[PDB]
Amino acid sequence: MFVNKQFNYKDPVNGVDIAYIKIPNAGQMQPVKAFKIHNKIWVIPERDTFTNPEEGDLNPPPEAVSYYDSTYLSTDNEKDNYLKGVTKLFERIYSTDLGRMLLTSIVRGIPFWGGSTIDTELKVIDTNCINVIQPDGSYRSEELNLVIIGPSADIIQFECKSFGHDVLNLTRNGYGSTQYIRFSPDFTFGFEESLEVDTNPLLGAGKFATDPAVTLAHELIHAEHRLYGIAINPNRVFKVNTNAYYEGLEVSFEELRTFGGHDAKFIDSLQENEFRLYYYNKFKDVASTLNKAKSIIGTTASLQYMKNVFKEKYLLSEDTSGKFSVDKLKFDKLYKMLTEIYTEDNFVNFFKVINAKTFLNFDKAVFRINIVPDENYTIKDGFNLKGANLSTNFNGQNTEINSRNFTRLKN
Ligand SMILES: [Zn+2]
Repeated sequence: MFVNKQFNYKDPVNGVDIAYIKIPNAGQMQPVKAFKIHNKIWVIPERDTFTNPEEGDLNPPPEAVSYYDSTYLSTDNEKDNYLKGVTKLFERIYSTDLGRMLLTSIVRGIPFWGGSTIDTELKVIDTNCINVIQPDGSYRSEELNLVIIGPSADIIQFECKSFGHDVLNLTRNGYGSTQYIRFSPDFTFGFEESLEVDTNPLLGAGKFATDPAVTLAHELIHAEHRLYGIAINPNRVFKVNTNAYYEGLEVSFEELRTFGGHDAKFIDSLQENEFRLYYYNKFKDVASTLNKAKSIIGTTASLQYMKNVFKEKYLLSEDTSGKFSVDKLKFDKLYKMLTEIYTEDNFVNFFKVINAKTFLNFDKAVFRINIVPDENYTIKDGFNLKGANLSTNFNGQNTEINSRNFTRLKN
């Protein structure tokens, strides 16, 4: 039971799990009503005009596969439906053995306390917190790992972003940072079934719809990489040979890794090893820092407690002297888990749903949906409901047969 509380958008703020909050480096934004659905995880049912200054408007630009609608997610009823949809997709993910593991890793992935210039001092990094406004008007600083928020101007432009430090590369130095996922459970993408020799022939018809749970899981996978600070520099790309009418189509390693399956292998053995050794060295640096720590600032939590928190996050070894170190095989297990086990491909297999076979199989259309009603979608079966006739040949994802659950919007 990932979310052990029924949340309704209109419930009164209580300063604990329902509250008006303020995001870091947000200039001066007005507070926004947010909900804490699980330890370290909040949801803001608002269009994202806070994380980025240059994107503080929901106005359509000169366009370029995108979708715009400045009125989307503007009403309380919409925010309530949004909140319910996100919550439901989390339960769907959490209900699988793979999803339970990923979310556990995410919750244990507290961004590192590496904000001090004094090496014998442990200190938090402010951008890894939110200010929770209380009933009396005061604000409480609270640390969090994950925030799910609505999309910015481009409604279907989902992504995992974070604030970053002046000098440190939090998502790539092993530290990690609070992750903000722009996402919407109100839309999903359509993809065409690649007719292959050995693929089920009884497949309903034309377009199939992506299970929004796979989409969220995909983003949660990026978030896990970023929380453990082992994300691959977005600069590292593979030049995919698409056409002969193209002397080039870049796809980043971070993406190929996240999608997993056959595409992940485009990251050769030399590069894999390179990344693994690099982060292993980075975890060792975290160990040293913890060892040289004698005091903790922003006091409340004890020093040994915070050290334990990170000993647990990085699966560090501790001897009788109380000194931490990185165990090669524990590191390998953790690293493998975060990069090879948690993948969109493995989720598609656990969920047993149809999905694009590779990024190469680019989606075609954008559909409007509503997974909240059980008559439409359930935690256990997605769109492919049991008693229904939709539980056969993925009829539930067939946007022709299950025409009532999908409303074409673009392309
Ligand atoms: Zn991605």
